[PDB]
Amino acid sequence: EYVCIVRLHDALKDEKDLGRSLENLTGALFQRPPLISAVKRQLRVRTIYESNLIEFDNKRN
Amino acid sequence: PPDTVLEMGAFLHPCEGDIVCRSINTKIPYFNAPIYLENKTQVGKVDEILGPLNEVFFTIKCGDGVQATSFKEGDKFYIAADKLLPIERFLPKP
Amino acid sequence: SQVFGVARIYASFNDTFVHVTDLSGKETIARVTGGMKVKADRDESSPYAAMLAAQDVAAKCKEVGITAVHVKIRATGGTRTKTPGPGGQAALRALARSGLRIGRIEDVTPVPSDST
Amino acid sequence: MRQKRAKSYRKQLLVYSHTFKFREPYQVLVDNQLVLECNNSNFNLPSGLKRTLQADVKVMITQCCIQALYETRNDGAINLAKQFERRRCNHSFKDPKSPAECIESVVNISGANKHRYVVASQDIDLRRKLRTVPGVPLIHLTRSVMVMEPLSTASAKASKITEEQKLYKGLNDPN
Amino acid sequence: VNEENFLEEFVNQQAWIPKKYNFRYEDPNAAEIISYARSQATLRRSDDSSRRRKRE
Amino acid sequence: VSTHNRDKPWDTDDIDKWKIEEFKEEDNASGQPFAEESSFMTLFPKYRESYLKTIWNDVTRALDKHNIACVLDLVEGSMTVKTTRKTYDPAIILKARDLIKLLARSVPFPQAVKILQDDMACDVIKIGNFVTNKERFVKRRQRLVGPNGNTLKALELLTKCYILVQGNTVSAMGPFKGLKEVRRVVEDCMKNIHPIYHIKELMIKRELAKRPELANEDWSRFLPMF
RNA sequence: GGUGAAAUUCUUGGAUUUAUUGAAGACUAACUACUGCGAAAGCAUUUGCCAAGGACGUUUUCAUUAAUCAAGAACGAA
RNA sequence: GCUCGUAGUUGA
Ligand SMILES: [Zn+2]
Repeated sequence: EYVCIVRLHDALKDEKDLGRSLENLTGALFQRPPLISAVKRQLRVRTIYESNLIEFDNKRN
Repeated sequence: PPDTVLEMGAFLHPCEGDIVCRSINTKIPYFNAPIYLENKTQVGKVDEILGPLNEVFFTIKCGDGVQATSFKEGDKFYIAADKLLPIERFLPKP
Repeated sequence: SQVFGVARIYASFNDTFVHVTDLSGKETIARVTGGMKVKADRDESSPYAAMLAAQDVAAKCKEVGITAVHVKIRATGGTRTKTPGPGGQAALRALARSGLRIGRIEDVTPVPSDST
Repeated sequence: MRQKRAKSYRKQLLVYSHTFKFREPYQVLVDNQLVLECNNSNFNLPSGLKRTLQADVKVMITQCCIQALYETRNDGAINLAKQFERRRCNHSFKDPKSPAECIESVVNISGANKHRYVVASQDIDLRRKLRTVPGVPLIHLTRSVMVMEPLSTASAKASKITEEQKLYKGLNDPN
Repeated sequence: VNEENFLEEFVNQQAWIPKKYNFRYEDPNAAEIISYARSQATLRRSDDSSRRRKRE
Repeated sequence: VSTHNRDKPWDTDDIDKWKIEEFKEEDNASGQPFAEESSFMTLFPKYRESYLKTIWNDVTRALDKHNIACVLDLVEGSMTVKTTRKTYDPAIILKARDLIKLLARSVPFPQAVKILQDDMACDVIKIGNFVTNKERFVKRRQRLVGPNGNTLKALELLTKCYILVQGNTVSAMGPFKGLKEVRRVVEDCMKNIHPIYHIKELMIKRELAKRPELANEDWSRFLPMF
C-alpha cells in the first residue's frame, strides 16, 4: 500500500477529472519499470486492486 | 517503408510535446516502433505504452518537424505489422 | 510607467526614414530621414546617417516621454525589391543603444499580387 | 496525326528526357526489316521519325543489317539505307552477326543504354528483350502507321528512383 | 586563377552562345537547374478541391 | 538639384560611414527584454522537407548563437523564427526571417547561415511572373546560368554575390550594390534582354571606376546603349 | 526621387513619410511547379450553373473505319 | 503557331 503525492505540471480545467483518471488506472495495468530501478525495463502487467484520491489542490497542483 | 501498415492509434490530446493515442489495434506495439500515416510517412516512434488492458494508450515520440499541436482529434496513426506483438505474452502463463 | 510609440523605418537602397508616431499613426512625434545628416546623396542610405537619424529621433522621444517603441520595418516593395536597405539595421541598433525598449518587430513592406 | 497519341508520345519523350537526358536531335538506329517495309510501302522513314519524335532525327545503320540488305539483293533497299549516315559496328566482315544481336551489341552495354539510342525495328522479341533494357524508346511501322511503343516498366522504375535520389541529393544533400 | 582574364575569354570565345565556397559556380553541377516532379510523398496535409468534394 | 538643403557641419570625410560596429548585450541600453514576442513565418516547397528535416538541429544551434527560437512544422509545411527573452539584438530577428527564406529557396545551409553576419544582405527575386509561356520562361531562365554555368560565373564575379536560380526564384547574397545589379540583370533577362549586354556594361563600368578623373562626368558616351 | 556619381523633376502654395476615405485600370503573395491540365495560346480567391475531357480496368455490329495531307476552315498571334 | 480537313499517295 502507498500514499503518494502527484505534482501536475499545469492546472486542470476540471478538478474531478483527476479522480476519474485515477479510477481509470485501477485494475490490471501496463507498466514499464523506470530508468532508476535495477529491474530490467520490459513491459509487464501489474494490478492495482483499489485506489482512493485523498485530496487535491488545483492551485498547489 | 513497409508495404503493409495497420492502423494503430487514434489521437487523444498532446501531452508535453508527445502525442497520446487510444489504441485502435488489438495487439501491443514494440518499443520504439515507428509510427506512420496512410501516406507511409513517419511522424515518430512509440515512446510509452500505458493504461489498463481494456483501454490501452500509447504516447508517440515525435520526430523533427512533427508537432503534437498540428494534429487534431480523429487522426489515425499507423504501425507496421511486424511491430505488433500479442497481448497474451504479458499476461502470466497458466 | 512605460509609454509606447511606434517607430516606422523605411529602409530603401537610396535613403532611410526613421519616423516615430503614436499607436494609430494619426499623430507623429518625430521624423528624421538619412538625408538630413549627410551632405552627399550617395551617403543617404549609409549606416552612419541612419544611426544619426535614429539618435535624433530617440532624443526627441526621450524629450516627449516615449520610453519604448514598437518597430515596423519596411522596404520599398511593390514591383521593386523587398530587401530592407542598409539603414534599417543601423536605425534599429541605434534606437536600442539610445535606451528605448523594443516592442514588437514586424515587417510592413507592401507585397503585391506580384503580377502587373 | 491525332492530338491524343501525340500528347502521349510527348509525355513519354519527357520521361526519357528528364531521366535519361535525351537531347534533340534524337539518334535513331533503324533495322533492315523497317528499310524493306518502307521501300515496299513507299513510306518516308525520316519524315515519319520527325513526325513521331516531334524533333530532329539522325538515322543510323550498322554493318550487319546493311550486310543482310545486300544479301537480300534489293537495290532500292540498299539505296534507302545508304542515304542514312554511317555508324560502324566492331564486328567481323566475313562472319557478321544477326541484326538483332548486332543492334543489341550497339545499344545494350552493361545492361544500360550508354549511347542514348532510339531503336526503330520491326522484329518483336528484339523489342521484348530491349524492353528489359531501361530507357530504350521503341518504334515500329504497322499497317503504314508508325507507332512509338509505350514506356517500359524498367524506364518507369528508373524514373521513380531518379526522383527519389533527387529528393536526397544535389542541393538537397545533407553532406 | 584570376577573374578578369576569364572575363575577356568569356567575351572573346563567345561562351554565352551554346556550343554547336563563396559562389555557386565553385559548387560542381551548378550548371544544371534542378527541377522536381509535381507529386512527392510528403507529411503535409492536402486539402481537397471543391470539384472533388462535389464529385463525392 | 535639391533646393532647401541646410548645411551639415558635423559631416566630414574622416568618418567611415559604411562600417558596422558590433552589437552586444551592453549595447541594449534599456536593460530589459523585448516587450512582446516578434515572429516571422514562411512556407517551403515539399521537396525541401527531408533536407530541412536533416539540417534543422544545426539550424537551431545557429539561432542559439543569437537567442532566436525556431520551429519546423512539416504538417503545416512552415518554418517559424521568433525572439526570446534572451534576445538583445533587434535586427537579428529580421536576418532570421531571411535565413529560413533562403533555406526555402534551395540555398544550402553553409551558404545561407552567412546571412546572420552584419555585412551580408540577400534578395529573392521572382522570375515566374514576367512571361506566361513555359518554353520562353525556360529559355530565359537558362540564359541566366548559361552554357556550363559560365554566364552565371560571369555574374558572380562581377556582382560579388552568390546567385542560385531555383524554380520561380533567384536568390542572391552579397553586398547591396551587387544585389541592385543582380536584380537589374535578372529583371531584364526575364524581359527578353540577354545578360551579355549587362555583363559588358558591368565590365565597362568596372574599368571606368578605376580611373579617378572619370568619376565626375557622365559615363554614357563610354557605355554602349542596348 | 534616382544614379557609379550626378542630372531631368516634386517641393514652406508643405514635396517625401504616417493615418483615413473615394475612384480607376488591373493581379491572385508564400504554397508553386521544365514532370499537373490543355491541340496550341495558356491555366491557382470563395461559391454555384453548363457542357467537355485525360489516364486505368472490362470490352466492342468494331477496318473499303487508318496513315501521309496541296486547297480550305476553327482557335491563337497580328 | 496549333488542330481539323479536300485532291493525290500507301496499307487494307
Ligand atoms: Zn554488327
